[PDB]
Amino acid sequence: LPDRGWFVYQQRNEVHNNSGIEIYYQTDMQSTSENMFLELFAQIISEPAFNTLRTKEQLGYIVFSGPRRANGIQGLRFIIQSEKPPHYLESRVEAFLITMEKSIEDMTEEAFQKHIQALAIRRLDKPKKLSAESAKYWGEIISQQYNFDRDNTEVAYLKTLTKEDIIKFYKEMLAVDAPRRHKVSVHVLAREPEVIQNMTEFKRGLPLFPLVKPH
Amino acid sequence: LPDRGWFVYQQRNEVHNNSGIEIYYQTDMQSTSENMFLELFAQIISEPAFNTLRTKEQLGYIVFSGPRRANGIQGLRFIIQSEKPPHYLESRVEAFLITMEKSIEDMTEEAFQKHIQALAIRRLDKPKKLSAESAKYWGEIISQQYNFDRDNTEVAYLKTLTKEDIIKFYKEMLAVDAPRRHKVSVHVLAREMSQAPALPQPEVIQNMTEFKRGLPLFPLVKPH
Repeated sequence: LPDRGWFVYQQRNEVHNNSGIEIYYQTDMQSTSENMFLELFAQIISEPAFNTLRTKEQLGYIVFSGPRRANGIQGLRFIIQSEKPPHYLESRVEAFLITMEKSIEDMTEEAFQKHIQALAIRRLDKPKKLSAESAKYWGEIISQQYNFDRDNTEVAYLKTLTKEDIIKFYKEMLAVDAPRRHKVSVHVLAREPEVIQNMTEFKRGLPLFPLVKPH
Repeated sequence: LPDRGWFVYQQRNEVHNNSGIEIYYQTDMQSTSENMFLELFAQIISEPAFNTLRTKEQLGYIVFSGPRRANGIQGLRFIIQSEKPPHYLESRVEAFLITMEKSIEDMTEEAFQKHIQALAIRRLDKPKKLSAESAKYWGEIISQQYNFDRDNTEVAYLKTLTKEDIIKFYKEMLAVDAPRRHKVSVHVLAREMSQAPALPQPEVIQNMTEFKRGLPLFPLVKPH
């Protein structure tokens, strides 16, 4: 993406009166920094989104957020179906972003520490079946990476993160004025920036990511 | 490319005792500025290379430079095949580069104006064969460009050009101190194969796929 653009288009439903939308972020390759960045940011925006948006704000039942690991590239995705105007919903997306903006400054030591312990046991948990760990390993094999001890490596990295790091994560990468903005939304309208008319013209002028040196 | 990197590798010719080399520059896409940049820079390096390298240094007979219009991306290439050590040969290539570097500041206004008029009449010509203009047009069609009046457009740009324009084109993109350096050389070995700075170390290219494994790809052109 051209590092700053926010592109979008629309799709009209036939059967359901509910509207869908999904917002996507090209972050970076799976480096050890970016894994921590995205996982910890996703989990720290996971539970207050559940507390506010779905529970407190009662927007709708189909509300999803989270990671996207594909082509050796990390990603961040949000899946919300409700019956709304899509730009109305965007406004409440940006409202949750401002909610996180205040939640930056509202982090105590305890929220930080319990959160990274949460993330830790979230990542570090022994298997209970060969098919589980085999599916994880096969999930490496499809990315051809083989970094078998990425878990302890990234967790050892996890302690090197700070609160102030996530301010450094927010400003250039995450804010609305962001120079590193890789933001794209997709409208899936109900049954009844620039637009994205031609996916050929989409593919007509964009660069391609490098790939990962496999470990 | 990674915007500052220079890689090279070698290939050994079994039969011939001569060595080859080719040096390549990814400038940009074909914007209207870059066409005239590369044409003017190509024109200014023809005659001093003709004067010193083949004639005076007597390197060889194969000494070529020039454009690369490919994948909707313009490019600059240098084709020299002579029987020399290739890094020695690199040293005299860079010597010619420094020679041109001084020859930038040695341009008068008159040389500038007569030189761009020469390039203008070199570029501007009505065709002399129906097949000639058809090959050019077909060369657009295979590139899907269709910019039928790029000639008068480029001439209108050509009249808007300074010396300092090509200085600023030189310093960041073409000079040795360049954050926009897209330089790559290729060695073709032989059968049994006045100031030079410290060049950076390149790396050999054992697997060109694994070479391209971490290199990004260009966009394509919005067609005119």
